[PDB]
Amino acid sequence: MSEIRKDTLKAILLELECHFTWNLLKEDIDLFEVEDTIGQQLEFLTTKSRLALYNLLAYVKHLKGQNKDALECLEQAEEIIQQEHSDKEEVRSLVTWGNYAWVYYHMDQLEEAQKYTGKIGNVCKKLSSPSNYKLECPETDCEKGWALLKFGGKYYQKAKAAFEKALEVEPDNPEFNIGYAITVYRLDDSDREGSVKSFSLGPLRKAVTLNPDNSYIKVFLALKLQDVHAEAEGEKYIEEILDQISSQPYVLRYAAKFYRRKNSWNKALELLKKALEVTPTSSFLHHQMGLCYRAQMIQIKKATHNRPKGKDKLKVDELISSAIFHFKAAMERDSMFAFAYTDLANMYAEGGQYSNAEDIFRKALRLENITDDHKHQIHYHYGRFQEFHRKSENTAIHHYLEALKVKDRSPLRTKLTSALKKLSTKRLCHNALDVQSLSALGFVYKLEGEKRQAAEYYEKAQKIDPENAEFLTALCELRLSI
Ligand code: NA
Repeated sequence: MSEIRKDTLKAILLELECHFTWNLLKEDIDLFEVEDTIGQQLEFLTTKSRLALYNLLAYVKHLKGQNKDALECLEQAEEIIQQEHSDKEEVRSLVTWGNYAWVYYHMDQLEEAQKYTGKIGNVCKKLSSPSNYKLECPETDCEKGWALLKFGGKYYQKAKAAFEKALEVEPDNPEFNIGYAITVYRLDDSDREGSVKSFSLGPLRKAVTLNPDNSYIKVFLALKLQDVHAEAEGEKYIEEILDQISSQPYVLRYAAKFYRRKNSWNKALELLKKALEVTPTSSFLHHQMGLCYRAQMIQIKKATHNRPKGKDKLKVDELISSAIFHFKAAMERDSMFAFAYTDLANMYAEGGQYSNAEDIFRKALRLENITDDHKHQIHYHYGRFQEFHRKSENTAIHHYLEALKVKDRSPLRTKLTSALKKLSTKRLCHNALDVQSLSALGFVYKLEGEKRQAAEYYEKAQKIDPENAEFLTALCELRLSI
C-alpha cells in the first residue's frame, strides 16, 4: 500500500462490528478446545447458526496464527450466506466482510483489506446507517452474544446485554430468546452469593414455546425445573426429549446431568457413553463421567462408614481410578476448565496420590484468566487439602484467607470463616504470639462487621510486626469505615 492509506485503514478497521472489535481475548480460552468444539457444533448442534459458527471459527483460526485457514472459514461463511441468507445477502455479509478485512490486514494484504471495508461502507450507506462502517442489527447482536458466551464466564454479563439488545428490537424472535435464556441460565449458576438462582425459568419457558421442535433449549428448562423442586415435571420433559431425538451429544449430556442429580448414575452413564461415541474428546462428557463415578464411590464410602472392605474396597478403588481418568481427560482437553483441575486434584487426594494432587492444584492456582469465583473455589479446595490431607494448618489458613479475599460472599463464606476461626484459635492456644493466626482472626472479624474486635486482633499482630503494611492498611480501613 502506502502509509496513511494504511493509517486510515487501521482507523476504519476499529470502527467495524466483527470479532476483532468485540474484545474476545485469546488468553481467556483454550484455543484448541474452542476450535474443536466449534467444529463439533457444526456437525452435531445443527440448530445453531452455521454462518455465526464459521465466522467465529475463522477468528479462532486467526488466533492460532492460521490466517490462511481463517480465510477458508470465511469463504465457507460466504457460501452459507448464499445458501441460507440469499434474500439478505448484503446485510448478512457485514461480519464476514469485517473479519476478512482484519485477516487480510494481519497478512499485510492492505489493498485486499480496503476492498472489504469499501463493501461494508457501501452497504451501511445504502441502509441509512448513522455510522460509516457499522450497522445496528439484531442479528449481529445475537451473533456477538454467542461469540461472547464462547469466550467464557468473564463475558457472560456482556453476552446478556448483547442478547438484550437484540430482544429490544425483536422480543419474540425464536433464535434471540434461545440465546438470552441460555445466557441467563448460565448466570443462574455464575457468581453465586448463596443459593440456586432461577431467573432463567421464565426466559426458558418462552424460548421453549418459541422453539417447539428444539430439544436443545428444552433440556435446560428440564434442568431448571429440577433446580426449583419440580423434578417430576422436568423429568417428563427429559423423557419426551429422549423420545424425539437420539445420539445428539449436546442434548444427551444434559439429560445425563439431570439423571445424575437424582442419583440415577447408571442411566447418566448410559447417556454419556452414547454421547461419547459421537464426540469422544469432549471435556464436558469426560467431566460428567467423572462426576458419575465419584458419586457412586461416595455412596459406597457412606454406606460402609468410610471403611469399605473386600469387594467394596475393590469397587471404591476402581471408581477412584475411573474418576481420575475422566477428570484428567477433561482437563487435558480444556486447559481453562477450572473445575476439571479441582475435581481431578481432589480425587487424587482421595486416592492418597498427594504428589499428583499437588501438581494439579499448583497448575490450578496459576490459572490467571479464569473468573474470581473459580479462583475462590480453587483456594478453598487447596485449603481443605492442606488442612485434612497434609495436616498443614498454616498453609490451609493462608489459602482460606486468599479465598475470602478474592470473593467474600459465596456459598463457601461460612465454611471459610468458621474453619479460619477454628484453626486460628487452636494455634493461638499453643502460641499466643502467632502472627498469622492473629491476622486471620482480625480479617474474619473485619469481614463479619465486628470492627472493634477486628482492630484488637490487628493491634496484637501489629504489636509483634510493627512495620507490617497489611496490618497498617487494615487498621486505617477500620478507623475510616462509615
Ligand atoms: Na467447552
